[PDB]
Amino acid sequence: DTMKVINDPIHGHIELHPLLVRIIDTPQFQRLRYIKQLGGGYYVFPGASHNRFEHSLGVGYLAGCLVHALGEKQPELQISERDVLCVQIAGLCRNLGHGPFSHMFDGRFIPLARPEVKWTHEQGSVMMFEHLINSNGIKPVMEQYGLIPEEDICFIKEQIVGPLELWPYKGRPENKSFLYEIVSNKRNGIDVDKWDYFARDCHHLGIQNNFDYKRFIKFARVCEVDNELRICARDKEVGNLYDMFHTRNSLHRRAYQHKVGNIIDTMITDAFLKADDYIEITGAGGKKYRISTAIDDMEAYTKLTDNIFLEILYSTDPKLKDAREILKQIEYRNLFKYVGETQPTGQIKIKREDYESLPKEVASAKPKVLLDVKLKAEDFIVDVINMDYGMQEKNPIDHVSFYCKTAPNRAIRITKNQVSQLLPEKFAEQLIRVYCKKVDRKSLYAARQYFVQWCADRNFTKPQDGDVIAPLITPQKKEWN
Amino acid sequence: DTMKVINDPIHGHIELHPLLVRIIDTPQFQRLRYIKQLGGGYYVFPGASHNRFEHSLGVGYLAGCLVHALGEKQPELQISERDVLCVQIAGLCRNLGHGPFSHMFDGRFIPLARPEVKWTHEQGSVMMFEHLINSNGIKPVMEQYGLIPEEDICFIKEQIVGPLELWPYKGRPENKSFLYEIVSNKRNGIDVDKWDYFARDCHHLGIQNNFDYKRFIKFARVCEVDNELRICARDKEVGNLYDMFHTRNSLHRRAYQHKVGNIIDTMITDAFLKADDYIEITGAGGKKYRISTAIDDMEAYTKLTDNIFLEILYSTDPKLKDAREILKQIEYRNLFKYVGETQPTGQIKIKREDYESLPKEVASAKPKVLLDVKLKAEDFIVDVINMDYGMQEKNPIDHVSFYCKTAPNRAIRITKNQVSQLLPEKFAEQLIRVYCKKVDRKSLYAARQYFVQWCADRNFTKPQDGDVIAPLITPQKKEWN
Amino acid sequence: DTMKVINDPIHGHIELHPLLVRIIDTPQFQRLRYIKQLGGGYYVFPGASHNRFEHSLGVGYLAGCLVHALGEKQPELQISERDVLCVQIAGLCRNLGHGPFSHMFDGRFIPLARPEVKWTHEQGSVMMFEHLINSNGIKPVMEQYGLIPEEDICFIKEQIVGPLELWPYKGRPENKSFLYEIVSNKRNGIDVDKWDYFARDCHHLGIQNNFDYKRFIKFARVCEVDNELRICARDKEVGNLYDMFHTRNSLHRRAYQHKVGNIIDTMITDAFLKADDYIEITGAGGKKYRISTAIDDMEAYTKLTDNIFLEILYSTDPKLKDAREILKQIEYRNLFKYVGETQPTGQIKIKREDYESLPKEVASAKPKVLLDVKLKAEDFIVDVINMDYGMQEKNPIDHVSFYCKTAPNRAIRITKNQVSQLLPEKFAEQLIRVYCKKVDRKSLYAARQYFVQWCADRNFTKPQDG
Amino acid sequence: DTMKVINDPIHGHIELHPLLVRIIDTPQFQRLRYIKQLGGGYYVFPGASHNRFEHSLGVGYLAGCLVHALGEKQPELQISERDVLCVQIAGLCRNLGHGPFSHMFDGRFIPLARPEVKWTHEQGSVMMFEHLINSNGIKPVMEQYGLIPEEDICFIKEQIVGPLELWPYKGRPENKSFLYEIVSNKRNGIDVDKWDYFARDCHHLGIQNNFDYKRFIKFARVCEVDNELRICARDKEVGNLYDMFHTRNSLHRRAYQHKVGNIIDTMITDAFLKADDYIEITGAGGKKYRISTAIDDMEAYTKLTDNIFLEILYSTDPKLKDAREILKQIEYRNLFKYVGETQPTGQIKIKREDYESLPKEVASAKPKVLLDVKLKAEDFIVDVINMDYGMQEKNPIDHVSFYCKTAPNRAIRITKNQVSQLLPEKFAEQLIRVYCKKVDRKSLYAARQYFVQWCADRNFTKPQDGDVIAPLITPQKKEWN
Ligand SMILES: Cc1nc(N)c2ncn([C@@H]3O[C@H](COP(=O)(O)OP(=O)(O)OP(=O)(O)O)[C@@H](O)[C@@H]3F)c2n1
Ligand SMILES: Cc1nc(N)c2ncn([C@@H]3O[C@H](COP(=O)(O)OP(=O)(O)OP(=O)(O)O)[C@@H](O)[C@@H]3F)c2n1
Ligand SMILES: Cc1nc(N)c2ncn([C@@H]3O[C@H](COP(=O)(O)OP(=O)(O)OP(=O)(O)O)[C@@H](O)[C@@H]3F)c2n1
Ligand SMILES: Cc1nc(N)c2ncn([C@@H]3O[C@H](COP(=O)(O)OP(=O)(O)OP(=O)(O)O)[C@@H](O)[C@@H]3F)c2n1
Ligand code: NA
Ligand code: NA
Ligand code: NA
Ligand code: NA
Ligand code: NA
Ligand code: NA
Ligand code: NA
Ligand code: NA
Ligand code: NA
Ligand code: NA
Ligand code: NA
Repeated sequence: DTMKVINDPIHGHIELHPLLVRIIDTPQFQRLRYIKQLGGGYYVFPGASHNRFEHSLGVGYLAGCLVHALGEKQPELQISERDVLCVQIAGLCRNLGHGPFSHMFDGRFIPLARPEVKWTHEQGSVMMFEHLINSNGIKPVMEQYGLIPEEDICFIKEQIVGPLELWPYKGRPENKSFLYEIVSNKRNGIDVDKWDYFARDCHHLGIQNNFDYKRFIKFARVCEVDNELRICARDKEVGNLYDMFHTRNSLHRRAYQHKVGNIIDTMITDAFLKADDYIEITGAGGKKYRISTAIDDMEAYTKLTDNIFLEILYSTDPKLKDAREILKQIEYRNLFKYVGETQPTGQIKIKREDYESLPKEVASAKPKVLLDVKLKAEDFIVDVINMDYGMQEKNPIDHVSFYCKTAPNRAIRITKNQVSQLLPEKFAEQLIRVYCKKVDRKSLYAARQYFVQWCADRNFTKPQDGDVIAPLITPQKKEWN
Repeated sequence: DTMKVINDPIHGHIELHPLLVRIIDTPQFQRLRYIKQLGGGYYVFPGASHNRFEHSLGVGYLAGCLVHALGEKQPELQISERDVLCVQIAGLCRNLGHGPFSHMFDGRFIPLARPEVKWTHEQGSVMMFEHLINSNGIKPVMEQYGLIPEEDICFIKEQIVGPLELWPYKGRPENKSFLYEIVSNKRNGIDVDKWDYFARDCHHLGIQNNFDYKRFIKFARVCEVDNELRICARDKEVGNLYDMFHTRNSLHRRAYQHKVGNIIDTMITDAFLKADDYIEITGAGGKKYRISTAIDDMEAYTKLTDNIFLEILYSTDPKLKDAREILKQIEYRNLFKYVGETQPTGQIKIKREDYESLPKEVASAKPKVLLDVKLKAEDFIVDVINMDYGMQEKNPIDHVSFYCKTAPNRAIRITKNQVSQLLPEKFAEQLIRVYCKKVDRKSLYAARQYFVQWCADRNFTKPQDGDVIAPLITPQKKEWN
Repeated sequence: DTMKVINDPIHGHIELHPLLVRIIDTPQFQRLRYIKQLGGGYYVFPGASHNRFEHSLGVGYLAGCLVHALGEKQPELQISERDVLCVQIAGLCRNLGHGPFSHMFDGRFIPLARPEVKWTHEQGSVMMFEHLINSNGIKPVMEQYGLIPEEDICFIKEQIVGPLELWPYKGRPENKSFLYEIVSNKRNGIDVDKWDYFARDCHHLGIQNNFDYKRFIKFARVCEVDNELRICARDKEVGNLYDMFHTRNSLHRRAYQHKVGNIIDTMITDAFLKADDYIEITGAGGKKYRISTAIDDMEAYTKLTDNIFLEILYSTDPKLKDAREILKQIEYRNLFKYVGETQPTGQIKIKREDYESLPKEVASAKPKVLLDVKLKAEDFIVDVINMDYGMQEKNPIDHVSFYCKTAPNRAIRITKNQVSQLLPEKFAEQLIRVYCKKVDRKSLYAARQYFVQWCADRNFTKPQDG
Repeated sequence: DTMKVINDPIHGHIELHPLLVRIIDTPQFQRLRYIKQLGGGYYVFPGASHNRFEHSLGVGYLAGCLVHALGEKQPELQISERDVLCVQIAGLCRNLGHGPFSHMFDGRFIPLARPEVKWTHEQGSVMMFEHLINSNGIKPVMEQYGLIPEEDICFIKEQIVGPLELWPYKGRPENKSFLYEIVSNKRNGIDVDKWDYFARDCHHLGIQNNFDYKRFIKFARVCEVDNELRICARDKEVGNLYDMFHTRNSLHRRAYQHKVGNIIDTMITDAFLKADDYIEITGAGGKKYRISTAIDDMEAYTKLTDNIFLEILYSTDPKLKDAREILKQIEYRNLFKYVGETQPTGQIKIKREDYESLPKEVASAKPKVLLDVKLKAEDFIVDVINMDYGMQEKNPIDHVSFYCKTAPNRAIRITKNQVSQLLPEKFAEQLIRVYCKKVDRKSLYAARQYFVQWCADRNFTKPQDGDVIAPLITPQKKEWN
């Protein structure tokens, strides 16, 4: 058990402490080799073959970089080797809870399969970390390297999911508050997890990363702000932070919310739903779970990866025929067809509980156009996407503190108007995409007229292509011209 | 004279037609090897050693890529080899008019040295091109390769500077209107010149380029818009175009308007002004010109490059002592000191004719603080920066036309609200930076009080570090807290 | 059916003709999404998650770039749109025959599972291409776009596997000879397939690519050489070609033959062998095949991918326990243990047909040392690695033709001595690595003594680390 | 001062200690902004605009990286902050002695202008460092930061040039021997200076770097070898070190010895020689120096940069006409024409004293061919290039020591045959290029016949194009087949 050096295409030669190596070399961690970072995105961007495993190594790496840099510049913070290891472990382990095709699983499949349960990848990561520790005898190894497992396990979990229940954390005291801002920053979202995915996703997607995390690290300091020690940025770096969030939004627009990538995730989800009654996953004590219930038993969940897609695709069981056929149609590129995109106007914000009513609404629209085919609710898919700066309607830069060159330990606030008038006025929006499951030319024509009529009825924005797809519907709305 | 291959670190292996090689291998073109692309920026970003020469090769290259792509996808446009060569030549030659330290010359020095003249690098490029053609016997070579010099020289100049002044161009007819949108796009600023400098400046600065010009080319088409053939983008590329302009603005913020780079350009300009009566540049017929009059004689201007800085720095003439001393202080990094930055609020805009009144205004401010030193007008520099999307207050994307996949010959418009609510609400602003020529601690303290008081008096934005630099001044303004 | 644009991180925005899209959007092609390019290498280089699919797109792309460039510079070659499409198709389809974990399958598993059969990924690619065409109704689509399936299918297969057996090809005549040097260059190995994998593997591994393929394309021309039209390089580029091969050898040394990646491929192969009676793959007419017999039915082979590893790993059947346990030990990083390395001396080379006798040989060695444990044949792995410039002992640059700037239609040869005295004197060598499946300290000690004795018996080089 | 951050395109965000900033901000250091790293190479590779300044920053950076890494892993070496600063200063300052166009100056111009003197850039760097320190009051600043100038200046100079006259060094004792292997490694050439130029030259040239220096650092240790502490590599790195030298040789072949770049350096050298009697450079006490004598006065040398090229090019003095005309012909790309390349056969180098006899020999060749025009010795340029692995005929890897991970304190040797049979058999060779100053087609034809005949007469290798350029001459030589 000495340190290992690993060559990563993003970060280069990265050192892994032997405790980290012990954690990595387990079935619970290695599982992440079989879960694509971007899920259905690979079916649009063929470079995006990268998995959650290598992203996890990068996050643990960068978590160590930031905590080491803070400690080197400010010995007065009393950051210990124990603290550094705990932060690196949380960075390494904060992706353990992801399921097949990453956000497809927690974002689309579980909400539909198990609408009563409240599952997040964060909670999954806590449960899987616990399973990893207990199944692999990691506690005596933590101890060997100076950790105190009771307190430090708690600290690691809290970094992943937040307070496990006035300073709300139990794993560390307030004087180490800043340590909770490294791995998953619940105050403003500025964390090393974003820095790794920006660089790594860009490298694989073939889109170029404009955020410089190493610069950020160089300019980062810990300061007291309203009685608490926070990571603060240099004042003049504020434009770079606005640009960090702009980068995140552009990656979502270009890649993660690609309209075809989304429909592929939707089809895969549909296949998994049709397969869920028939695939069995053996868990603890030989008990049997489903795709949708493996989340209840970490032994079963350990065996739940992107393999499920191929188990379905390669199946011969007649009960899996309908699931298998959806996947086959993905392979033939016989996809549900994209009809268009619109946005709500104003403060209007469509809620998750209304999502199911939307396809009916589209099908109930009455376009004043000559139509052969008539479409029903079940022929439409309506995908609602929330785009924001990570704090719903809030500006995350209002939740950052800065320091000046003349007083580096003295935290200040910077308002948006002190920065630029070219910045966003709003920090959250919704995109609404409509697709049609009938793919012939007459059905697509019809779907376009229902869609643009529905936009007009709901006072949503004019589709970008609306004059071309629905020339007889767009003139009715004077707000559109 | 066959086709020559050149290896460029941005574009790779580029082919140059023999006519282009003939144009490049002249003193008028080769001059651009001695003019830094980013001028004083090298003194802040040590990677930014690149010159106007290699940028020009890249612009010529990309101009050819775009015109070739358009011709290949749309044979009906009747783009000829002659058209391709003329576009490549304009792309190659549109930087011929730059002077020492590029934007320092036309942006700072000429306005101060020759306030009566209206000089632009574009006009310079036309004059230098004409000089290059006539001095090197290029016309019979244009002819050899199928160009018609009268029409084609006119066409090339018009691409560079616009109409030489109802269709206002003489070099080509309206059926080739789109050709004028390649090299210098006066309609919306989307041109190949930006594409080269984004990539090349980023390469040298150590900042990563987020705009994909090759994608843009792939999706570009020519469509009829209001009776004219224009280059149009695919509808779904609109976000990428908003991002192109965001990229340009971020490069200005991080690099081109760096507060120290600007003060260095200011000092160099001051040295050139103090040198201008004494440096001689020999032009046509042995006539002598000054730095400020070389623009009147292309033979003298051919010899006016960044060398002027070293001629001053290395001089022994006592008449050049004052100019030389400024440059010496740059080498010792004894720079004028940055006092702070502010912005006017709203649509309020300081104009070029007011620039000279500003240091007097700062010096006339009456901070209610005990001050040891008192400062005069001549102790202050006030640098006003216009940041915009290239069309003053206008949104350039309102001046782009798009096409849809279902009707690729049908041009449409797309409004900002049809795209995203996270986009800029304004497309222009001004930054005001103040510096002090006296660099001792008491003078800098005093300068900061005058500055912040002036900001408060004029209702400009609170300096980002205002509470730290001027804690007794910031409390007066309740909007600042 | 218009052109599609696809964004690749290596090549950028690549255009795909609609016929190519039709070929790509099949189960036979899409399968390649589930086969890692570098197999076991991912378990050493965590960036090496890339699959054969994206590599195939890149090869099709570069095949089109080269044939287009040649056509543009030399209209006299009469390269047609039909020729361009056929070259792009061969480039796209020359990886169809790869099996689970790529070289693990054809290099390690099939030789052990089916020692009587003579399988290559090239032959596999031809069989899978034919399966793809016939199962998906591609022929009437080729016709719609002006291809002639009889001649063109033949031409595509020949680009992949060589003559299907005087000009030995049937798909094109000798006046289009040069077209056969693009996708898989059997004359000297300079082909677009290498160019894509250098760039793509380097991108994923985190090692930087030395070779400039775009330069090569720019300087490539077709010239008559001994009555045949061949792709020739500019004379001045000869150093760059020696460097192309050096690049290939460095990628093998650093990555593809990494000693840990190799032992992982060896363990996976061992798990597949132990699983082979129990994993079932359904083929044509509902017939069932094994991992080792899926190659006998393309419908079954279509469903044979890296998934097999997870099917084994996630299995609960006691019949699969031994296979499953090997894969489990990979996850715990409990690997078969490296014992040592040696080389034959001179041009001496151990041949593929002797590979299976080698572990028995090591186990039969009689070291004159005090040895506690005794080991059997099945406890040893002996991995023979051929490092060469792609033509066994030959210098591939002796099989390249060049042209000079003063006579661009005149092909010449360039010898090694005309280039540099710093070049390799030899173009092939063999490395022999030995590992032990018993990993305790006494067994490893013993394995080392048998190994060094075997080296002495065979007159191999003295192992390092005495 | 505090710590300054500089953004470098190769290394990213680099920290400079304030003592380093004081050294950099001097006329003697800033001078390196005006000296191209690759000289005439820019006239072939337009990306190669980079100067000695930014390379020096990178070398100082990497010198600090390596010495820091060694100290962190091996506290027993007693590397002090003082040692780290001294190593960084030597790294920073080891390019101070370069002259106009870098290797053109010490490699071509000084040998011809001052054949009696033995000038090297290393000696120049020592003299310039001394001048920098004394002219800028650096000693009291060294002292402020804990350095001891007497010992430490000596140490810095010794790192640059080697022993200034049994352990031969005075700046540090034998127990810090390894510190002399960082900046300029005279034992085997493995130093940080190569690592910076590999990366930086590749970035600018547009050729990709295949050497990973960060990996090397990770695997580097100090071990005792034959009673001395040396930097040693892990055993596994041996292949990578052979490849590092292969990389260096390939960069020389592709770029630094480009046949056209070399002829351009030759023409510039010729221009400088013709200018040398007439250009004046003012040195200490107003004394005047020439281009060839500025090396004798550091105050004059401080003002001797690439500017000399433009001073000549822009001159009007009739005495400079002949120099100026050569430079003008470079601008028109009227270059001496490349005739061909050959190599000597067998073992003994052609020596420098025979170089002058070579053009005569070529002109005296008697090709048995009909030739109308006849050429003289002075129409030929013969450029002899020594290509090697940095230790003449020796294999530098025979001078590296390695360690195995289970015995990291035991240094061993690894022989070529223990690595691969595919490695070079020889480590040094000569390339001979011939050019003709007469550029018409009949003269070039003739030059080619003389050249190939001369190759045959001297038993040199067959030119690659020999059968095409000289079809009547190549049949005579049975060794050519
Ligand atoms: C850039 C580069 N170049 C190499 N020559 C090279 N050799 C191995 N790697 C990569 O380094 C990482 C460490 O592999 P490495 O081979 O250095 O270490 P090992 O653990 O196999 O050997 P040992 O030190 O235990 O004896 C791995 O991600 C990958 F192999 C390399 N990466
Ligand atoms: C990446 C790379 N690799 C090379 N081996 C290499 N050799 C030359 N270059 C670069 O190519 C460009 C063309 O140089 P090249 O040497 O091909 O042109 P030349 O004019 O010297 O030869 P010729 O055709 O007239 O006989 C130039 O920018 C630079 F030399 C290279 N770039
Ligand atoms: C660098 C870059 N930037 C983007 N904004 C961007 N958007 C899509 N891509 C990528 O281009 C490729 C084409 O995607 P694209 O979105 O252009 O094609 P589509 O088939 O969805 O649209 P349509 O023309 O059929 O309406 C794909 O590999 C990936 F989606 C992008 N790549
Ligand atoms: C990648 C990147 N992004 C930036 N936003 C950015 N701003 C400055 N730089 C670059 O960092 C380096 C340091 O610039 P910086 O502006 O941090 O230093 P300063 O000396 O002007 O500020 P202060 O600390 O004295 O107030 C320099 O090489 C260049 F300006 C940037 N580089
Ligand atoms: Na920052
Ligand atoms: Na910014
Ligand atoms: Na224009
Ligand atoms: Na100059
Ligand atoms: Na056939
Ligand atoms: Na072939
Ligand atoms: Na079948
Ligand atoms: Na699977
Ligand atoms: Na290259
Ligand atoms: Na190394
Ligand atoms: Na190597």
